Amino acid sequence: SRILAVHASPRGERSQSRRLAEVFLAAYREAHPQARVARREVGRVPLPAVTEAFVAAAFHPQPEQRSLAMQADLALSDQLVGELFDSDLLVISTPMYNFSVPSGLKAWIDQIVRLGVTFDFYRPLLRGKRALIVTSRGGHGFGPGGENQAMNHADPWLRTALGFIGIDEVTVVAAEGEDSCDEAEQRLLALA
Amino acid sequence: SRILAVHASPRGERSQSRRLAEVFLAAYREAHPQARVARREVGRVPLPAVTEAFVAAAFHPQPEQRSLAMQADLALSDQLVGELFDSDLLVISTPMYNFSVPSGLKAWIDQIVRLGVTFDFVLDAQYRPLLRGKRALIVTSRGGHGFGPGGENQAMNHADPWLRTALGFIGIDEVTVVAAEGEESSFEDSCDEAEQRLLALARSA
Ligand SMILES: Cc1cc2nc3c(=O)[nH]c(=O)nc-3n(C[C@H](O)[C@H](O)[C@H](O)COP(=O)(O)O)c2cc1C
Ligand SMILES: Cc1cc2nc3c(=O)[nH]c(=O)nc-3n(C[C@H](O)[C@H](O)[C@H](O)COP(=O)(O)O)c2cc1C
Ligand SMILES: COC1=C(OC)C(=O)C(CC=C(C)C)=C(C)C1=O
Repeated sequence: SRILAVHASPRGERSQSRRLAEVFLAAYREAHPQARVARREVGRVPLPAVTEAFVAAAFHPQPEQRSLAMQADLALSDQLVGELFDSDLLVISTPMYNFSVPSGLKAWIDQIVRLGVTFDFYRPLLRGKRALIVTSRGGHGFGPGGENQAMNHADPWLRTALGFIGIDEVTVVAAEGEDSCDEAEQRLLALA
Repeated sequence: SRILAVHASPRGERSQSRRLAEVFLAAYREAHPQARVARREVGRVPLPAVTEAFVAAAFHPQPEQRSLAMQADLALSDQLVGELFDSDLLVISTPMYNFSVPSGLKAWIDQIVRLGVTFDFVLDAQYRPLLRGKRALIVTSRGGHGFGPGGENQAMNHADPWLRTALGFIGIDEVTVVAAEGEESSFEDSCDEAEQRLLALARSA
């Protein structure tokens, strides 16, 4: 199983979402020694936002006739999509930032949801892929049945976006109160 | 009554959310010649993302003791927050990108939600908003249909509903949403309706 790990926290050593994700990846590597891991940093690296140029090229009515300039505008997107195609398991580590994800992760999603590549018209085009979302939160009760579940626009939105392109087998492991981390940690070891 | 307009679409003349928002601002201008209008571009301008240095600065236990480097890391945030404090009405124009907002608008939000400035907390964490007496108008454009209340795809909409939650957290709980749908394809009717709604809001604000 080939893995694509997308880290969304701008923090490095201090990132809990990053740490917990690495705990899973390490535990998984031991259980599957032949596994490959590709890491795509979107937290500590400023992934470019969608531009009007991107929109013109991505939604170009006839893709084959794109100019070299248009292809250049889509070069990063193609690289990012390719990493996704080449993977079997998608691991996303992300904090909750203002009831959603950090802007860098939104930028990544906006690059890999591509007409005619990951979706068409609406139907998904990705198949046989699973996702694991490892998230960290300062507050409490954003999970299923929580007092503040309706305010959660982070992982539940990722489900929607990922589901739209065909990734419908998604698991979310969440730590709150920043004991919950230990539960998350142990949970992740079992999954690996 | 002072207005802050935040445009989130990367498109210019062809941005429908920008166009509709400008219809409101112009109509408002006609009814209030003395009113001040400030524009903050987050769509055609790449707003910096929250970094680790920003987190270290914004959550510093003794904010008075921040080094000049730390203050530099917060200089943009301080400017963005200030524009908001100076405003009575906030106008956000935004597309729906992949069931949420463009990353640039998310970045703007992440800059203006600030500990001890736009929100605070005490330990008993019990959060408190610090903005008062302000209102917001969200003008949005969508390619598909049914993302509004009662719509078939309502549960998929993580854009304007999410903006409501984030804005409410810092104290802006009076929020109006004007949406146009079917841009991908009727749309002329949706736009005309949104226009009439905005012209009415402008005349009465
Ligand atoms: C800019 C910013 C926004 C945040 N917004 C929320 C939030 O909306 N809800 C919440 O529960 N925690 C919020 N937090 C707290 C973080 O989610 C929490 O500290 C988390 O552990 C960070 O994960 P990390 O260690 O991987 O960086 C926020 C933190 C920052 C820096
Ligand atoms: C990257 C991208 C993602 C989009 N995602 C959605 C979507 O999830 N749902 C939808 O109804 N329309 C979606 N659209 C269509 C836009 O919402 C629509 O074209 C809108 O009018 C753009 O706003 P603007 O005219 O202000 O630029 C998307 C468009 C782009 C370019
Ligand atoms: C920095 O910004 C924010 C936090 O920082 C720690 C939070 O914990 C939270 C969590 C709030 C709840 C209701 C527990 C929010 C919402 C937030 O915006």
